Amino acid sequence: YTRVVWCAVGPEEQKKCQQWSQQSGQNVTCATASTTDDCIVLVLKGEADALNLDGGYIYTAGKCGLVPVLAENRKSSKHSSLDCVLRPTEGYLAVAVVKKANEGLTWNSLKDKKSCHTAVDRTAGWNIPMGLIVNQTGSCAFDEFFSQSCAPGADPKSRLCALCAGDDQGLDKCVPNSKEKYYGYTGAFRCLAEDVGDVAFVKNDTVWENTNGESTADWAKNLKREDFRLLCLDGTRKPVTEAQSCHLAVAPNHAVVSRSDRAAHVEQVLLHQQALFGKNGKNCPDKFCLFKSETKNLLFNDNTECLAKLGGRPTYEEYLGTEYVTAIANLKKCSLEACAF
Ligand SMILES: *[C@@H]1O[C@H](CO)[C@@H](O[C@@H]2O[C@H](CO)[C@@H](O[C@@H]3O[C@H](CO)[C@@H](O[C@@H]4O[C@H](CO)[C@@H](O)[C@H](O)[C@@H]4O)[C@H](O)[C@@H]3O)[C@H](O)[C@H]2NC(C)=O)[C@H](O)[C@H]1NC(C)=O
Ligand SMILES: *[C@@H]1O[C@H](CO)[C@@H](O[C@H]2O[C@H](CO)[C@@H](O[C@@H]3O[C@H](CO)[C@@H](O)[C@H](O)[C@@H]3O)[C@H](O)[C@H]2NC(C)=O)[C@H](O)[C@H]1NC(C)=O
Ligand SMILES: *[C@@H]1O[C@H](CO)[C@@H](O[C@@H]2O[C@H](CO)[C@@H](O)[C@H](O)[C@H]2NC(C)=O)[C@H](O)[C@H]1NC(C)=O
Ligand SMILES: O[C@@H]1[C@H](O)[C@H](O)CO[C@H]1O
Ligand SMILES: O[C@@H]1[C@H](O)[C@H](O)CO[C@H]1O
Ligand SMILES: [Fe+3]
Ligand SMILES: [Zn+2]
Ligand SMILES: [Zn+2]
Repeated sequence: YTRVVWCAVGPEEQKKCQQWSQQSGQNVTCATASTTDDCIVLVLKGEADALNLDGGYIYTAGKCGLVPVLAENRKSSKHSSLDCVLRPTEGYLAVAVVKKANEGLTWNSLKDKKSCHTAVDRTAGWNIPMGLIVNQTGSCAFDEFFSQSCAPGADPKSRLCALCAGDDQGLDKCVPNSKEKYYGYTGAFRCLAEDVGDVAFVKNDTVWENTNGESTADWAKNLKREDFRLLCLDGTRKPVTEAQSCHLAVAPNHAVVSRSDRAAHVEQVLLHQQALFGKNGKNCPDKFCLFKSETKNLLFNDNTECLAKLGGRPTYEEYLGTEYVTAIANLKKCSLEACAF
């Protein structure tokens, strides 16, 4: 069984994946697609074995029968004696960030503002905030809530893509992959940091990893945590140090999914690959680091300490949790059960 074919979303993840391939002795090989959904399709077809996914894509993947294999585990202090690989996942905090200088902007004053989403169908950048909004406004017209937005994956012509910038040559505007300047956690935050949008829907970690010198990237260099605030659901504004108490929801960690019949082997190969390229990987610093990508979260989030065993051999609905799964169906009622491909 020993060859695992990873699916890369976009050319940058492709470049990284090939490096990982070369270094793995072709134990890991690559397949590329322009979107996560397409990568879900190559795995369904058996042309790729796996990829790591945000919760919202796990939902889509799971309805098609794909199963969670290993979950991303970030740097947590609590539960410190257990190996990261066997450490329960704690989840991440989906937050709404704004510029402090943008005084008076609260959760209750978001209507008609400019927003930045990681990508349509993602947990923190879309399902959480939009499900909240739809719920709160009683309307399915979330395409009309923000005056303008950058929501990779939405219709390029629509105002949900208006603030997206595309790539270096302005091409691929709004594609849900790293080619789009404002794609993902980093891109949605850069979208806010450059005042292209008024609010960014990312996770707690995003704000920290890109402020106070934590990045070096041109646009982030000069960012200071105090210039940002989190919008709490109670209409309040708190510093980005108050995430445990000012968030939209806690999200299930991004996780690797593969076809049910390939899971066991994808799991085995993966644990052996992070032992080599993970946070303490034998060859990480020197040769290759699976969880680093110049701050671009390619294939995995950069703050991933390791990929952990799941426990309860959970279904995708159990891994996402009932609370989260209800939100996504209730939100998708605006677009009853079956694989979207
Ligand atoms: C948007 O608005 C909709 C409509 O209100 C939201 O949908 C509702 O979401 C909640 C999910 O938290 C859900 O309530 C649960 O109902 C379950 C049973 O019907 C309860 O299950 C029990 O939980 C116990 C432990 O907590 C456990 O002991 C027991 O075995 C069982 O698991 C559960 O506790 C909650 O009460 C509503 O059912 C759901 N409404 C429906 C059916 O549409 C949606 O989440 C809202 N928000 C977002 C973010 O989009
Ligand atoms: C919001 O996201 C932040 C980035 O992921 C994260 O920030 C920091 O918090 C954790 C601890 O809570 C630190 O983790 C480690 O803790 C050890 C043991 O005490 C420290 O010695 C060490 O510094 C280590 O990093 C992170 O360092 C730190 N992140 C950075 C780079 O600033 C928050 O935990 C997170 N959660 C919130 C605030 O809700
Ligand atoms: C690719 O996978 C192969 C097969 O799993 C690896 O080779 C094994 O490495 C183990 C040590 O963990 C040795 O006992 C043997 O040499 C191999 N057989 C086993 C037990 O699988 C190898 O580590 C990987 N190659 C590269 C370049 O990473
Ligand atoms: O099921 C769990 C819970 O939903 C938690 O909030 C995060 O991680 C998921 O795997
Ligand atoms: O890509 C599609 C669309 O975004 C849809 O709205 C939900 O199912 C996904 O697979
Ligand atoms: Fe996510
Ligand atoms: Zn909470
Ligand atoms: Zn179960």
